[PDB]
Amino acid sequence: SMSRVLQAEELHEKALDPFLLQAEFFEIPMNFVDPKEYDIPGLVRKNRYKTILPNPHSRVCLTDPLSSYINANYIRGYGGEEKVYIATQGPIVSTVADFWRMVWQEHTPIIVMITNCTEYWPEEQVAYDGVEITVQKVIHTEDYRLRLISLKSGTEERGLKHYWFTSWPDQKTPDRAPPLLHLVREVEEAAQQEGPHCAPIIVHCSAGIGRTGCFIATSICCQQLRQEGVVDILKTTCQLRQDRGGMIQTCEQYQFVHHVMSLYEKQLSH
Ligand SMILES: *CC(=O)c1ccc(OCC(=O)O)cc1
Ligand SMILES: *CC(=O)c1ccc(OCC(=O)O)cc1
Repeated sequence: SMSRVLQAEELHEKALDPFLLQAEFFEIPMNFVDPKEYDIPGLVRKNRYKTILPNPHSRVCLTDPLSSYINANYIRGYGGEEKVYIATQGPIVSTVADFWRMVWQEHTPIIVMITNCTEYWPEEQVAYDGVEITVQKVIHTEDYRLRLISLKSGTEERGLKHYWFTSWPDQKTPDRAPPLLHLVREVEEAAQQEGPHCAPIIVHCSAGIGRTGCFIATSICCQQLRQEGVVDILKTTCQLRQDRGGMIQTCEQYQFVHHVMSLYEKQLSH
């Protein structure tokens, strides 16, 4: 268990010191899973990447070893709260139906898709394994497109909000931080609007670890900064790695979370 509690001054300077950031980052274990933990035949058709697999203790199981598998993990939130997010790979043609089965099974109210990563949402309507997916409205904003979706399976109807973030930067410099911070804030407000014990929020792009981990880590540290007046990005990254191997994949991503939190701290202090 690693930790470096940052007050405001050290946060601003830490985000701008790439040598210390890479020294710190590359001491965090990736906690990847041994591929021989999943010896099911035909399971490789359900993974985008051979070596990015779900840690077994936190794996989401659907309800046949193959039929119940999805490359997805429950992720703890701020203060260790269980099941605040699900981190998952972007669906492939072979798993689009499993993905929607997961959304239904978990009562997921919000999906966050992080692009600058797949194609699984319908033009108007589509159905998968008993659940009907209807896009009622599309809201275009500067930083994301929000789709208000209805899920129908039998007599039950549910709402769902799908956030498609389009401003993921190639160069992770501080000028590119505001859109991500805005997405984080809009999603956490939507989640509060669901009321007590919000069901898990699904986050993905391609492998479900890099951009995904940046988004979740920022979300966690925003609550930390508001409640405690500090941020601990190292401890947060360590908690995320225990839940799913590889969360926050690159040092550039690690620095980007520091840039976002440095921005948010300035905003809060005015
Ligand atoms: C700090 C960190 O990234 C970390 C600490 C401990 C750990 O092992 C937990 C396990 O599931 O065995 C993984 C990652
Ligand atoms: C965290 C890390 O390893 C890193 C961050 C930024 C950086 O500069 C980019 C460049 O190409 O100069 C190098 C390494």
